[PDB]
Amino acid sequence: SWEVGCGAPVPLVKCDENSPYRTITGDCNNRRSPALGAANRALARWLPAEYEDGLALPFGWTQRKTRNGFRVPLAREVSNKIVGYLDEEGVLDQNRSLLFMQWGQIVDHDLDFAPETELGSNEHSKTQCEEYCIQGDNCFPIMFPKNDPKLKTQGKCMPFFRAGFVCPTPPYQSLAREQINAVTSFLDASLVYGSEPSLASRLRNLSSPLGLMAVNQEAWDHGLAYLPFNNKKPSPCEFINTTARVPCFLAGDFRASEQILLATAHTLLLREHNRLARELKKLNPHWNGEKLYQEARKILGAFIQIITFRDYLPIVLGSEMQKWIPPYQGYNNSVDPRISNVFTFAFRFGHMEVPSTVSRLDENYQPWGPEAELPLHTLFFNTWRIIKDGGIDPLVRGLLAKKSKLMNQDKMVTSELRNKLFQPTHKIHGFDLAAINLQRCRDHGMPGYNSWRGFCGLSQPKTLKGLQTVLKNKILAKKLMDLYKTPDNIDIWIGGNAEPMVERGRVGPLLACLLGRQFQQIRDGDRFWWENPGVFTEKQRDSLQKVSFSRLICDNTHITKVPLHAFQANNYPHDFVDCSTVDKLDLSPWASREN
Ligand code: HEM
Ligand SMILES: *[C@@H]1O[C@H](CO)[C@@H](O[C@@H]2O[C@H](CO)[C@@H](O[C@H]3O[C@H](CO)[C@@H](O)[C@H](O)[C@@H]3O)[C@H](O)[C@H]2NC(C)=O)[C@H](O)[C@H]1NC(C)=O
Ligand SMILES: *[C@@H]1O[C@H](CO)[C@@H](O[C@@H]2O[C@H](CO)[C@@H](O[C@H]3O[C@H](CO)[C@@H](O)[C@H](O)[C@@H]3O)[C@H](O)[C@H]2NC(C)=O)[C@H](O)[C@H]1NC(C)=O
Ligand SMILES: *[C@@H]1O[C@H](CO)[C@@H](O[C@@H]2O[C@H](CO)[C@@H](O)[C@H](O)[C@H]2NC(C)=O)[C@H](O)[C@H]1NC(C)=O
Ligand SMILES: *[C@@H]1O[C@H](CO)[C@@H](O[C@@H]2O[C@H](CO)[C@@H](O)[C@H](O)[C@H]2NC(C)=O)[C@H](O)[C@H]1NC(C)=O
Ligand SMILES: O=C(NO)c1ccccc1O
Ligand SMILES: [Ca+2]
Repeated sequence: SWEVGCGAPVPLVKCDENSPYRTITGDCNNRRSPALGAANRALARWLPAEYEDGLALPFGWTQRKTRNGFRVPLAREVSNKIVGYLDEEGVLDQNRSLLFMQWGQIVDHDLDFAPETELGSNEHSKTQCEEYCIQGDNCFPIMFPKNDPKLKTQGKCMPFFRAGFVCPTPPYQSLAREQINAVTSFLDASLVYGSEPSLASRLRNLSSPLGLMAVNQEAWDHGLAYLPFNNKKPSPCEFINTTARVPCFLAGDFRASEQILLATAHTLLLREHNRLARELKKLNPHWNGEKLYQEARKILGAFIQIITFRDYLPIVLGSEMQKWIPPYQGYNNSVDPRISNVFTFAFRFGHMEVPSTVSRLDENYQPWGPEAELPLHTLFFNTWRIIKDGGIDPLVRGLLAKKSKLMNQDKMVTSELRNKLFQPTHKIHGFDLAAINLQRCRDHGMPGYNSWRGFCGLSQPKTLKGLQTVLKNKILAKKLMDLYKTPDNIDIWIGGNAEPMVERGRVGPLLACLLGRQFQQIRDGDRFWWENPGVFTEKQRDSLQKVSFSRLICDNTHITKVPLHAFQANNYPHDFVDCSTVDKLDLSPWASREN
C-alpha cells in the first residue's frame, strides 16, 4: 500500500467505456485507472517534495531554518538584482512573432492550474495579509529588501497566498503537501469548454438545438461574436475603469481576461467552435445539439494538439525536439499522462518572452489611431479596450506583425510584469510576477536546480567556476552565487531560465528535458490523441493536418491578409498572402449516411 488512498476534491461519475468523446473532467481516458489525468487531482511528483519541515512549510518560512546550510534569498531581491532591466531596446526576438508567446500561454492554461487557497470572504485574513504583512497559515508574504523603491511607495510587502492542496482545504497533518491541478492534463481544449460539468454546461447555448457556445448579447464585433460577460461582481475588469464598467469574459478557463491578447485568443477559439458547429449542421441536418457540440469540440481539440506539436514545440525545443519526443508509435496505456508539479514552473519560461507593449494595427497594418501602442500593464484584465476600442481585429494583426521578447540573460522579465502586475484580488498595478514565481516554487516544495540537472542527466555545478561554465556567463553565475551561496539552493524557475538556449530553440538543456518529457507523456498517454487509430477516420486525419493558425484567423476575423507561417517573424507586406491562397479544413469526411 503506497500512499494510495486520499481522494477528496474530486467528483461522482461513471464511465461509458464505448463513448467516442472525452469526458469534460478527463476521467475515463485511461481504462485501467479512470482518474488518471483528470482535473481537481494532485499534480504528479517526479521527485519527492522538499519542504522546510519535510511536509508542508516552504523554505524561507522560518527565518532561522536554512536550506543546505544557507538562508534562502528573498524572492523580490533575486528579482531586483538579477531579473530586472531598464532598456527595452534590442530586446525583441527577430524570428518569433508575438503569437509565439501567446500560444504558449494558451497551451499552459489548457494543461495546468493550481489556484490559490480561498477559505474566507468577510475575513480579516485577506486584510491581515495585505495590510500587516503577517506570515501565518496561507499567507506567505513577499517581503521587500532594504533599498527597494516599493518600500517607500507601496508598503512592507506584497501579499501572497499559498496554493491549494488535495485532500482538504483546512489544516492537514501526515503525508507531504500536494498541490492541485484544477484542469485536465490532456491537451483537449479544456480552456474553451471548462473542466467541470457545472461550467461546461453554463458555457453552452442549450435553448437552441445547434450545439453552439453561448455568446455575448450586449456586444458584437461587426457581426462576429464575443465571449459572454462573467456574472461575478466585483469583477477586476470593471475596476480598472469604473467609467467604462465592462466586466471580464466568461470562458472555459478562469484566467481568460488576465490580459487583452489572451482574451483575444479565447474569442478566436469560441468562434471556431460555432463556425464548425453550424458548418456541421449543414452537412448532417439530422444530428442533434449534443452531437454537434461533441463533434465540433473533438475537432477543436485536434486543432490545438496539431498546431502545438507540429508548429509550436519544434521552435521551442529546437534540436532537442527529436531527443524527447520521438515519432508517434501509438497509444501507450502504461504512460502517466498527469502534468507534474515542476512542469508548471518550467513552462513559465514564457514570462521572459513577454514584451512591454501591445499594438493595434489597421487594415494596411499601419498604426491604428493616435494611441496604437500601449504599455502592457494597462491591459491586464482590460476588456473595455476590446468592446469599446475596435474589436479584436486590430489586436490580432499585432499578434501576427509584432515580435515576441527574446530571452536575454541580462534582460529577463519586463518591468511591466516585474513591477506593475495587477492581481484580480488586489487593487494596485504593483506586483512582481518574477518574485511571485520564485515564491511559488518554494510554496510548491520544489527541489533545487541541481536536483533537476541530475534528473535530466546533466552535470551539476558545485562551484562558481562550475556555474560560469554551465551558464556561460561570468557575472550572472556570480550574482547567483552571492544570493544563493550554492547552486543546490537555486530555485528551478530562475535556474532553468538562466541557461543558454539550445540550437534552433528558445529554452536551454534543463528546460528542454523537463518540457520534452511532459509533452511526450501527455501525447503517448492520451487515448484520444488525434493520431491514435480509431479516434478519427483516415480521411478525417488527411483533412485535419491542413489546419493552420493562419486559416483560423481568415475564417473568424475580417482580416484578409495573413502570413503562411504565423509563428515566425513576418514582415508586411512581403510575407503576407491573401486568405484565399490559404488551405481550408475540408469537413466533407465528417458527412454521414445512415441509410
Ligand atoms: C502577458 C503575458 C502573461 C501574463 C501577464 C502572465 C501571468 C501569470 C500569473 C499572474 C500567474 C500566476 C503565478 C503564481 O501565482 O504562481 C501565471 C502563471 C503561469 N504562467 Fe503566466 N502569464 C503570461 C504569459 C505566459 C506565457 C507566454 C506562458 C508559456 C509560454 C506562461 C506560462 C505560465 C504557467 C505554466 C503558469 C503556472 C500555471 C499553473 O499551473 O497554475 N505564462 N502567469
Ligand atoms: C526562422 O524560423 C523558421 C522556422 O523555425 C526557420 O525555417 C525553418 O527552417 C528549418 C530548418 O531546420 C526547416 O525545417 C523543416 O525542414 C524540412 C522542410 O524543408 C522538413 O522536412 C522538416 O521536417 C522541418 O519541418 C524549415 O525550412 C523551416 N521550418 C518551418 C516550420 O517552416 C527559419 O530558418 C528562421 N529564419 C531565420 C532568418 O533564421
Ligand atoms: C475608461 O473608458 C472610457 C470609455 O471607454 C475612456 O474614454 C473614452 O476614450 C476617449 C477619451 O479619452 C474617447 O475616445 C475618442 O473617441 C473618438 C474616436 O472615435 C475621438 O474623436 C474623440 O476625440 C475621443 O478622444 C471617448 O470619447 C471616451 N469615452 C467616454 C465615454 O468617455 C477612458 O479613457 C477610460 N479611462 C481610463 C482611465 O482608462
Ligand atoms: C443561442 O442561439 C440562438 C439561435 O442561434 C441565438 O439567437 C439567434 O441569433 C441572433 C441573436 O439572438 C439572431 O439572429 C436571432 O435573434 C436568433 N435566431 C434564432 C433562430 O433564435 C442566441 O443569441 C444564442 N443565445 C446565446 C446566449 O448565445
Ligand atoms: C509504454 O510506456 C512504458 C512506460 O514509459 C514503457 O516502459 C519502458 O519499458 C522499460 C522496460 O521494458 C521500462 O524499464 C521503462 O519504463 C521504459 N523504457 C525506458 C528505456 O525507460 C514501454 O516501453 C511502453 N510500451 C510500449 C509497448 O511502447
Ligand atoms: O495569466 C495567468 N496565467 O498565465 C494567471 C492569471 C491570474 C491568476 C493565475 C494565473 O495563472
Ligand atoms: Ca486540458
